[PDB]
Amino acid sequence: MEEGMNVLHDFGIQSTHYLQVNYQDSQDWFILVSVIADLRNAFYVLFPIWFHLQEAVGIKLLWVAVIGDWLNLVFKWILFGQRPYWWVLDTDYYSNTSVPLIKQFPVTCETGPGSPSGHAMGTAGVYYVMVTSTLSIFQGRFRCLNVILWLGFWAVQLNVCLSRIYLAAHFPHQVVAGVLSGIAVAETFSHIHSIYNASLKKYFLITFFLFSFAIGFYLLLKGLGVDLLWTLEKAQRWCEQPEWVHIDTTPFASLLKNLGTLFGLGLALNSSMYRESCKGKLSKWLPFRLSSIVASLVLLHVFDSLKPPSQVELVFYVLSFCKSAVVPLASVSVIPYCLAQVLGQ
Repeated sequence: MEEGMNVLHDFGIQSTHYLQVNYQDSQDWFILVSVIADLRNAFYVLFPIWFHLQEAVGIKLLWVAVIGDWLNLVFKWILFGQRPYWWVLDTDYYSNTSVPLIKQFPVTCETGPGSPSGHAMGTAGVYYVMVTSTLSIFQGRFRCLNVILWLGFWAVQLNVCLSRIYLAAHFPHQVVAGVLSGIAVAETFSHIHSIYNASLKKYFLITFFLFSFAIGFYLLLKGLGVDLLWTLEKAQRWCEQPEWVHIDTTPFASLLKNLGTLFGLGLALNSSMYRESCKGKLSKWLPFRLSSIVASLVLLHVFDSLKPPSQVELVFYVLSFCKSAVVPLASVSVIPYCLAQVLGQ
């Protein structure tokens, strides 16, 4: 079945070449789109705003994002996808025909497999959840409101797809599958209502099960002989400048971040500092929510500038877990309690 893969890869290369030639003055816009589409923004900006606006959209958003990350990371090891910047120079399709010209940017050279496309998936899921929740409100000129929101959602998705294709980092089918998978995950979590009134026991057990399954699957794959670092050899000789390749010594960097965010949300929701400020409080009015949002955003942006050391794997893992768990605590329990006490005078 190599012929189908070769045809898809050739179509991806042709699309990348066409975009890189006919659209020369769109580098900055595509770089901005690719850098905004990081999920750090989803966990640092979109969650504090929505949690203090509806108290239920934030939970669904965080759950969808974490599960999308988990699924992306798990399927990355087994899907065995390739990226356009090293396929064009390491193939045999163009053996009797001219090789198409592909240009690499400092954002192009990447070290991981590119099959699940963990940029369009998270954006698709998060923005689908946000749009569906927004249209859930204002239910009772609604037809005019539906189409504008859906056009905006699809415009964002198309821009993300074009940005990933332009930088020669993905093929169209990978990004399309990522978008569809994100939509499917969001719709699946649309039908679960037992994730709201859950104690700390459920959160701890779910986090433990996810961590154990990921570690066991990785060890099982490594034991059987399945290659897992097959891409480090390719993103070392086909990159035009060696300075553009940043080797990774922490393969479990993002799984622990996701588990930390989940456990931090679980701890923050089940606390005395929460049901005394955000719930059952006399001084609950819209300026209080706005002040909490502003303070949370500013303090989280300030706090983001702390980088744990990477010299020791255990220390790095523990500090990453702690720093990822701090955000929900500060955004839910600590800051609103302080504003309730200070502003309650």
